Amino acid sequence: TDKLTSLRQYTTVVADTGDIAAMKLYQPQDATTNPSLILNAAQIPEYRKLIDDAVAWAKQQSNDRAQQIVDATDKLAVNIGLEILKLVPGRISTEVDARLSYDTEASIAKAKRLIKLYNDAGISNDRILIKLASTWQGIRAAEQLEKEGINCNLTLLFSFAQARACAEAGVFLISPFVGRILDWYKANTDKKEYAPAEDPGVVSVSEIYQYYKEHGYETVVMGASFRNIGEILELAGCDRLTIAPALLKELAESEGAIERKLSYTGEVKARPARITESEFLWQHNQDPMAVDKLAEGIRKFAIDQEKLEKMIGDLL
Repeated sequence: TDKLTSLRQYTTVVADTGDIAAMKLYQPQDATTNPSLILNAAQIPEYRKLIDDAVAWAKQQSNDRAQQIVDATDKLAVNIGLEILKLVPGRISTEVDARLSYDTEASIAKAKRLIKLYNDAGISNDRILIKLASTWQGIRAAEQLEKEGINCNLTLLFSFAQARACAEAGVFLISPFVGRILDWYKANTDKKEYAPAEDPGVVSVSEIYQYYKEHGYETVVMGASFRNIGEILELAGCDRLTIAPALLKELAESEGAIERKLSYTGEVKARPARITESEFLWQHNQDPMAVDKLAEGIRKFAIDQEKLEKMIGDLL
């Protein structure tokens, strides 16, 4: 068979895009979006109706333009998620405003608002994952949300400290990045080419996976952000992997079966004491790449959020 089909034997395939066409072509179990993907999706002509529906709905909720822009922007993200849920049997990941990444309370409120919108459309919590940046504040928010029946997807995960903090908070799933880790090493280091097995991002995710399984953590490990299929294959065996359509297509067009790379066959070990904020901050900042990438990812997502609001604003 083809690589994609072979991959499904060991790993749950997830589509990383807000474009419904990809859902139809690859039949992923879940789908993930983020502020950038939503902004891109909004440019798709067929999605126009979704935007119009968002705006119309907003104006019916209040006569305050400020509120309308926010309502419209959230409704749009949810609307896109609604379309996707019609094509996937699993969950859709919708990200909270990244501008709230360092505010636990604002993040919890925003997460609940999105959940409210989904529920308003008849969708239950088991079909949604609220996505938040893995800052200490986002993790603290997630821990609270999970307790309230809201499952979260902790993204922009770069350092081991972030990985550990997430596992200890009992979050439903984490999206440790692979590609962006490689990017940082390509830009801030001598080595520009890496074999799959030595890819910093692959190593990162593999160590996270082993740590999670070794300690019996139930948190789903979903590798995200890919630069080539080599990284994907090297991670065959990971719980789930959310892949962009371009790479999904590459896997489907490549013949050949693949072997499982990630496994933990030992017995579960005792979990250590929980890491505190001070230790988390110390350890996270010991990692130059993680320091840069986490902050940068949040900035970019925030900008895309504003660009979306700009667009919506011109339609009110």
